[PDB]
Amino acid sequence: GIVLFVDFDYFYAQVEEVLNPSLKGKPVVVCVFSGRFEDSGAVATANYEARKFGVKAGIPIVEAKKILPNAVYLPMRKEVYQQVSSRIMNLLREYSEKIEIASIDEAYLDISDKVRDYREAYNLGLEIKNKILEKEKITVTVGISKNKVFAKIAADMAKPNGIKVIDDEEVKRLIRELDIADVPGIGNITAEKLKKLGINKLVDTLSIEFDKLKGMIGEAKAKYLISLARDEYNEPIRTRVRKSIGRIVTMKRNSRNLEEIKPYLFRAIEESYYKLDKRIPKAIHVVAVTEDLDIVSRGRTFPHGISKETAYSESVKLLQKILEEDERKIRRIGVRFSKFI
DNA sequence: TTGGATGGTAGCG
DNA sequence: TAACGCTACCATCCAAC
Ligand SMILES: Cc1cn([C@H]2C[C@H](O)[C@@H](COP(=O)(O)OP(=O)(O)OP(=O)(O)O)O2)c(=O)[nH]c1=O
Ligand SMILES: *Nc1ccc2c(c1)Cc1ccccc1-2
Ligand SMILES: [Ca+2]
Ligand SMILES: [Ca+2]
Ligand SMILES: [Ca+2]
Repeated sequence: GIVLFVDFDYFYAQVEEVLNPSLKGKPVVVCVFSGRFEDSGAVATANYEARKFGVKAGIPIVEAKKILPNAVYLPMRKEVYQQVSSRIMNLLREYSEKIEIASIDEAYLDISDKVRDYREAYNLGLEIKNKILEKEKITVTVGISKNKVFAKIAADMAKPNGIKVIDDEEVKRLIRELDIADVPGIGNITAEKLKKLGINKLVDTLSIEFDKLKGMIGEAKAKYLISLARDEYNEPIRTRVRKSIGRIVTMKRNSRNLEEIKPYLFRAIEESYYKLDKRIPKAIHVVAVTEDLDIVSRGRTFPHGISKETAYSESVKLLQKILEEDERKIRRIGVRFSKFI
């Protein structure tokens, strides 16, 4: 098994640098402005120059400006980045039929049948890198290993503009030495739970009672980690199929007034159905985020597809359920469609 | 006894 | 002050039997 993973470098900010080369080598921050007030919202990403000052994905814009006033702050232009991504993903298709688009800027290629060994794999990764740079002026990082997880870890190690093979011997080192927090799928919550069991490395999972690990992190995560630690993870590269399409918005003022919330809702519905394009959903979920940032959702599943017109009145009822079942005011309202025909 | 629907949690792009 | 889009999983719980 040989897996090649491509991960585009500081993607949104890098596109902005291609579009405006005067930006290169200076801090750039790409921002999701929420509408509420001036500079309200969060950072989507930033180039490496900006990151040296602590500006990264997810922090409040106002906060980024306290540590880095000097940078270029740009609004996130999602459609534009998606156009570049779509073009890159079509280039990568030329290297293997077995490809899994993981996100806007990640793809896994199964090249087990295209190359004989890691040496040939490395050469392919360089060809891929060079072709993307020539055709799109975009640098990417390539990770190569025996399965998807270690391929992704290899890319993390070589970021930005890198290429790294993690061979059989280094897989063994990583099982022994990689902080378990650095394994894909392990965030703060799981990592903290792991520390309480004395688990700091993948290898620590081998010598714990399976039922004890399961009771702390659940069956799926327990099985995942043990499989990796046993050097047995071998999940196939497969075509991802979109399962849900949804849209969420921050309202100008927090509200409990149905007639005030409704236009925001209807807007999210129109935006979702537009993206759905020929796909027909059998389920609808409305989500509200209250003043104190709690999340509430109400949904309904039908035995048949939901027309755009039906989605309107169905979403209203779901919002009314939330408003009857939660007395707090609402700050954000969203809708999502799923269970496609 | 069991299995889709339900709403929530965790991770992450 | 704290975006927003998506997958996977988890507990729980009610109607089929
Ligand atoms: C992590 C993250 C990414 N994104 C978007 C912007 C990123 O450019 C894009 C890809 O995410 P990443 O691959 O996580 O980040 P990146 O490409 O900007 O930086 P890196 O060099 O470290 O790989 O997804 C968000 O909108 N919100 C987020 O919280
Ligand atoms: N980004 C994003 C957009 C819409 C929705 C979420 C995330 C979660 C959720 C839950 C229910 C309805 C809509 C959404
Ligand atoms: Ca990236
Ligand atoms: Ca990525
Ligand atoms: Ca982590």
